[PDB]
Amino acid sequence: KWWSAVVEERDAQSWTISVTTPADAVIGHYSLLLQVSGRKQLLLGQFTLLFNPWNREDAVFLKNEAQRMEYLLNQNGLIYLGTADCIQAESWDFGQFEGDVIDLSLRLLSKDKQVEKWSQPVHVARVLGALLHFLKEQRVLPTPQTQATQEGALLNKRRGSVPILRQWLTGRGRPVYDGQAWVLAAVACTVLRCLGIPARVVTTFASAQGTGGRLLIDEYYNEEGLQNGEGQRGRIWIFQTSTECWMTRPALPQGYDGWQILHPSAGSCDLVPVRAVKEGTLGLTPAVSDLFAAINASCVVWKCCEDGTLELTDSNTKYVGNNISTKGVGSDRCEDITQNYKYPEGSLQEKEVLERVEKEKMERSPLYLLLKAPSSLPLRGDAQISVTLVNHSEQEKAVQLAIGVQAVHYNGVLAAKLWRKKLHLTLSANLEKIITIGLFFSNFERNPPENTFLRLTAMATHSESNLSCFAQEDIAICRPHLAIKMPEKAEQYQPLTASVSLQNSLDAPMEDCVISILGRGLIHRERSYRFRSVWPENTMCAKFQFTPTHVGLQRLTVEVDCNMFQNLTNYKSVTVVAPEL
Amino acid sequence: QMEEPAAHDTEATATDYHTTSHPGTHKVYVELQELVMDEKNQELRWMEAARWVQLEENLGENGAWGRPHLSHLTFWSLLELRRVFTKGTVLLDLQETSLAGVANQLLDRFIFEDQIRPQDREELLRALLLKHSHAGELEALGGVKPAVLTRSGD
Repeated sequence: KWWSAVVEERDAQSWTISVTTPADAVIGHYSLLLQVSGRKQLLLGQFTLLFNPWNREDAVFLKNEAQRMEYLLNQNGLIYLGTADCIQAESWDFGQFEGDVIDLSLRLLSKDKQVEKWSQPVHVARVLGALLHFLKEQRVLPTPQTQATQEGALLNKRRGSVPILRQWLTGRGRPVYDGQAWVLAAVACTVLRCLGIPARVVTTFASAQGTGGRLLIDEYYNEEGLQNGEGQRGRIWIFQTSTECWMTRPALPQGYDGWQILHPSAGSCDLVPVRAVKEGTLGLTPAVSDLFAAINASCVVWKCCEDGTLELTDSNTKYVGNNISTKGVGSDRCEDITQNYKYPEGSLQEKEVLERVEKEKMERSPLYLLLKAPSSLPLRGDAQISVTLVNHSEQEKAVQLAIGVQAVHYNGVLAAKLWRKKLHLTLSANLEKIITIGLFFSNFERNPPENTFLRLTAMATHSESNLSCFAQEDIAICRPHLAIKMPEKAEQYQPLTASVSLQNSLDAPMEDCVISILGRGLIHRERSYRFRSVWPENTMCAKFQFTPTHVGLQRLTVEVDCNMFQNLTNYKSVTVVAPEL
Repeated sequence: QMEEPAAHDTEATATDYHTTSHPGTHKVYVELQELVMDEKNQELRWMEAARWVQLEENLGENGAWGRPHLSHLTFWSLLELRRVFTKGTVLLDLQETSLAGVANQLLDRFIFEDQIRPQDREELLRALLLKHSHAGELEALGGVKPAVLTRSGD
């Protein structure tokens, strides 16, 4: 159970020793020395010690084998983006087994000075989270204010997580801008997998970030239905990424071993068990309240006016923190684990939890409308929306409808104003009325930015009364489908051909169409090619030939850039076996 | 009809592949091999012809190494070497451990940069996969002569 060494085989000139290591040792670079009775010590070599989930006596020990394969030895991951209605998967290359990633991680960890505590994963996770948050705060530049479509293709393209770590540690590469500030979770997962602690990146959709610990979000809208001013302390984000690590807590009471969410605070970070978030134990860690506020919170809308007084309005309830999903184990399908964070709606347990939390925290419309909107918008296209109004009164009434469409970033930051419309309606004898109108991409005041989502707000003001009804939705813009066709199985050291197809669904011809291909174990770094102009009617088709060299389950990623759109990516998997003897 | 794309060279994402490891210092041992044909049975094979351990040593026809001397070269070597090195192909920090993968990657890279025609890949791949002989088997091989490849393989 401790350091030991027994000779297994003896020769005339050589010995075979079998060294054993204790299940609780400090990790890092080691050196082996031998001492003779008379002579001085001599150095034999160097080696490195790491955690392993394969040892029953280790704090990090995974019972399942496929889970070990997915969460520790895998290098190809998926990151889920978009709205809660449409989910887009993006292929990420964690690259935890690169040449210099382990050395950089150990050198960064060596700035802790609490060496004795390097035998427990909690301390390592805490220091790594804090240092990575500090590095992200220091090294992330704000997005350029100027308009430059020519160089926009180089600001938002990602080649993985190792270049980002290298540029953050050394400052001798391409910096990362404010458009992609959610990569911190991916970098943390890469580092944790490199050190030997299983981890995975999850994404929460419709998350109320900002305010710490409160259960209220204050939002203000203009008379036209737009947002006066800019920014807020606590706003509703489109999505938020976070890291989860599988490990066991010895210092905590019984019943909290397993998956832990890493939550940095704007520094010192920490990690909290998922069950603590689900049940609601707010008195166990200072960050429990902040994360609990992020999963079930309520928003209030105030109606600004030319006078300036904030006015409450009747708004349709919007759901916050729903359909949280991550990558499935052993396959390429998404799995939603929102049942591990909140209780199902309309249950006794959830209402009991809510009333308990409220008790703990206390110590310290004659007409209505509803909106039907499409889940997606074709690029350079159009979509129809419907708003229906039903009134309940003896007499007729006139109402004023204002509708606005404007772009917004992924963190709730306003981007641009695109469309506005105001009109008058008159209802009589309590008859419902539906208004269906089309929205075109040619009607926007300007060109929407690269990574934005459209926000549509509709507000109806009653004539004689003062209270008004409000509703709002978010829609994402979809890009043309990119098809990849290739056989699933291949033999080592043999040519393989893949076909790439694209269809022009836009209204303008394609220019400067450039595609890049890459993949680990199949191709070198990357290969790029140019195409000819493609008309709005015709399609684009190409084929490539290469040769696999390493065996196992690989995948290749293709990416398309042009003048109309940039960074259109797709991936395709393959299984390659050893050659026939 | 099915048309093929055109290649391109770009340096937008080169910086993403810059390692930070210290290569360290190592001495070098250079060995030169060429295609030869042996009169016993008519097949091409790779044979060693020189070594550069400390000073250049050459191998004779009988099968014994000659006398060490300094490394002397010629003018035309420098000219043609510079001319072919100006438009050369580099594959730095390649992650391979077998000859077949290296040969495939080099052939594919040559195809990418229009170094060779698509129909020249098979013959070159076949030629690079012949046996690499050594000094001991020379007496067992009965002598060798220089050879040149052919499209037909003969």
